[PDB]
Amino acid sequence: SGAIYVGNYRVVNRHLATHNDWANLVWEDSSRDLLVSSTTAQGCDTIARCDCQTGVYYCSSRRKHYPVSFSKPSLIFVEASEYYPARYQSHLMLAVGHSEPGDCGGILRCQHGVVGIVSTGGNGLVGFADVRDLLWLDE
Ligand SMILES: NC(=O)[C@H]1CCC(=O)N(Cc2ccccc2-c2cccnc2)C1
Ligand SMILES: [Zn+2]
Repeated sequence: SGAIYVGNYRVVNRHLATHNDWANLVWEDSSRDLLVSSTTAQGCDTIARCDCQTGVYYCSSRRKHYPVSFSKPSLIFVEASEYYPARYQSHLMLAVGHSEPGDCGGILRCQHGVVGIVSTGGNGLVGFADVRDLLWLDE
């Protein structure tokens, strides 16, 4: 689990969104595994606006942060799970590292801020849904 809080927005994995996230929906993209809902409290996370390919992510299944190199956001084939059939997920970044389904929502950060959240894994890889292109999150 996990979310990003910036201004009056809450960014979560679309497959983990609650009834309240859907009742206050701002934007959702199944191909990205992202959903953004509105909040009454002001969030103060900082989103990165950069093209970094190195950062640190939180891994709940190890209670640890790990430094990783990751690929730029791209269209990657993701095996079926109970939430989606097998499909291509867009704006996804991969790194070599540990990830389990319950790790989804863990933040990846670079020196400029939040880069994205854990969204895929298995086979010794960890996949992050990018948020750096969502410039409206800051306005
Ligand atoms: N964005 C998505 O389509 C996700 C929906 C929910 C979901 O469980 N996954 C698979 C997954 C996520 C995180 C860590 C590991 C795995 C996983 C484990 C075992 C073998 N393959 C994948 C994909
Ligand atoms: Zn950066």
